Amino acid sequence: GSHMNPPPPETSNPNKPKRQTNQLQYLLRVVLKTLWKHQFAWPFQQPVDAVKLNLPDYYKIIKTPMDMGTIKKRLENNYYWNAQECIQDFNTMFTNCYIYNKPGDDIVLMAEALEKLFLQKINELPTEE
Ligand SMILES: CC(=O)Nc1ccc(Br)cc1
Repeated sequence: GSHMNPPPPETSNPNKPKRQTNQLQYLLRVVLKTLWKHQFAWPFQQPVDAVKLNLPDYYKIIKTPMDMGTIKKRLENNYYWNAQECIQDFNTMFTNCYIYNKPGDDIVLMAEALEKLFLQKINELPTEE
């Protein structure tokens, strides 16, 4: 893509420690799966392309971008050590949306729908075994 967009967040790095946990499996099989197929998921399924969207200030405002395409790759390629790292990525994605956009904007109502589902599923994150 455009040189004016930053590289996406890291999804592969042999130096980073990684482990499978039952909680991370739940985050893939339940949480990501639930959110990915929601009617309002599509704006969140890949990094923001600030050039295509004509948002030249996006990556000036949002210095820790995150999206569900990145999270999906991190889960499927076993990038994480623990569930907290992945939950933080989802929280970062929502908070970026809420910081960049006006309350009540369509993109914010879409994010809020996904976050409500997220919260319900994370309240049920299984005990680590
Ligand atoms: C994820 C996100 O904020 N995307 C986005 C989409 C459209 C506009 Br307009 C602003 C931002």
